Amino acid sequence: VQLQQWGAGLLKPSETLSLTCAVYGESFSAFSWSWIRQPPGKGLEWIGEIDHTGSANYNPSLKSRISMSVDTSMNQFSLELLSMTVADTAVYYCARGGRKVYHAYWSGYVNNCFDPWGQGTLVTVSSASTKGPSVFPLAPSSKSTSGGTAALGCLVKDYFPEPVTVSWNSGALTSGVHTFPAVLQSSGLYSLSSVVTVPSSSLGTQTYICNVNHKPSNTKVDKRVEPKS
Amino acid sequence: EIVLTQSPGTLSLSAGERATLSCRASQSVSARNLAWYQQKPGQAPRLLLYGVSIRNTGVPDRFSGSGSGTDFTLTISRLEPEDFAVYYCQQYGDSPTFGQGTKVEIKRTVAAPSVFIFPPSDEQLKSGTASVVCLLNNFYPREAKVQWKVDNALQSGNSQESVTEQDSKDSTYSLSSTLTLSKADYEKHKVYACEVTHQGLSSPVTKSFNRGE
Repeated sequence: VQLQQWGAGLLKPSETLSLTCAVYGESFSAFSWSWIRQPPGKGLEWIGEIDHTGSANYNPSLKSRISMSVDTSMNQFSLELLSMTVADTAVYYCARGGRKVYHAYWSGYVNNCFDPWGQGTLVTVSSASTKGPSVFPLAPSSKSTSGGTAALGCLVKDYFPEPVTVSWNSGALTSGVHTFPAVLQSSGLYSLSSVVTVPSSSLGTQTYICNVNHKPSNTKVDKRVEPKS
Repeated sequence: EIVLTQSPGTLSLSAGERATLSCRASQSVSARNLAWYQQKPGQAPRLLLYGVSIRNTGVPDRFSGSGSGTDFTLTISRLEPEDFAVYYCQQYGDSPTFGQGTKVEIKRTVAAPSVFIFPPSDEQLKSGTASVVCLLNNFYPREAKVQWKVDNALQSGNSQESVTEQDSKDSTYSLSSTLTLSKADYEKHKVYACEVTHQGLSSPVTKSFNRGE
């Protein structure tokens, strides 16, 4: 069971937020589907849920701001959040909830515990416009070394907004990789760096390419990293 | 309506120790409608336990859940470095609510950073900006100091640093510092040095390069 979600990501203040989640798992009918948000460095907050029937329950605090919809033909469900504020900047998650049960004398949600989850969608509320990153190589010294290990990386500079996804050799090497949290520059544009430590011998023999993806600007960059020589 | 309070806020334990996580509810939780989640950095929460004590599929046996009514408890028998994460309790007796979370951190022996310094690329120099990056790799604990010296001159206010979370394998941190210069100023000086001070180092370690060498 797999959950994919796509969304605007960047929003001016007071605009509505619209996110859509696609369920490829099958068993779309079986369970309710929930939206849950997490502002950066804070706790999880349950927004609401819905059934292919389209019956839905919302968080009482966020009431009159929440709409949820279902597209049974495409196996999708969506979230609508009115009048966005910087307060609402968070990561919004797709999640499979509990079943919606209909009984003779009672109708309710049962076992409303969330599993599995989506990768999430970071929503930024700002008036600033989007901007694609520049990808620069962090070249290895090519020095004799007295140590087996060598370090190489990518510098992803000047982009907005968050986030950026960095991979190495299309996920072939994951060991010893470190992608640092982005830093907010004075310019107001985000920057980050991703590095990997490898055996020094492999520098000449093995090709190293980082794969930078910036979804909001739809920029996909592959940069070859080789010793300066 | 139902409020969940988690204690402690922060938990710092060595590997192999047993961890006790508490969850307190404003109202009784009906039946056994309680769930625990494990959230690792850069990742979506994963269901650990539901029904107070039922292990989710793929979950190690060291994780256990107990309690009822007002008091619930999650217990990790034998801690692992991969078990470093944030843990949330959730009730689904009523409309779903979460605890504020309890962060579990790993304690280990002191480790000294491996230091690398990276020159700005020729590609970037066309932009009219130079970024010099200093990498501090796999050191514990966190307190670390990075000095930028450009041609023997200490740099302040033109650098920023970024620290990773505790590593899944070895519980260590990694740090990156970026020194930002204009193309003009960068071409003026020869020696760019990165000086690292850390507990694991008996004496400060300095990595440097000569521009255009």
